[PDB]
Amino acid sequence: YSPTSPS
Amino acid sequence: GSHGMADEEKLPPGWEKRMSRSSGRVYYFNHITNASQWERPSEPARVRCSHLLVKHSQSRRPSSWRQEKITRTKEEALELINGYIQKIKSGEEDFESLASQFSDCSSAKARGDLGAFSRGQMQKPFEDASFALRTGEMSGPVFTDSGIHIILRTE
Repeated sequence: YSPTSPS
Repeated sequence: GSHGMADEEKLPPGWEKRMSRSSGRVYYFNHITNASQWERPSEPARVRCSHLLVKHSQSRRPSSWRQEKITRTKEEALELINGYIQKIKSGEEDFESLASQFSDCSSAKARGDLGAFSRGQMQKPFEDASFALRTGEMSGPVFTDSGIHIILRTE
């Protein structure tokens, strides 16, 4: 899981 | 950390620093709740949460079976989850409304509310994310055997 930037 | 780099942090348990592929700007990720935030972030006995569940199948039953209600893939489910997160963070949609509208959990009827619970009741990944969230905070995509969730701690 590669995380997504906050915005 | 290394001689040729700036030193750093705390990052309470569960947090780690990362970089935006887009802007090169640093951000923080919690690997328990899977939430991402720009601000450096820097447990309780019971918590109350609401959630939005998006189911997916990977089943592949024989021809004789009736068509299954859930036919989307995990990838498609994650895309829907990420879109909801973006709309909620952008203030475009309210968590409760989206939960009531799209959650595949029976709790959609109660605006996503699951009530107050303690450790030992919910599926571990869900439980760990819920207790790691601060009141009023939302998780990132959380995976359990039920599907993919977006969790909002309300208490």
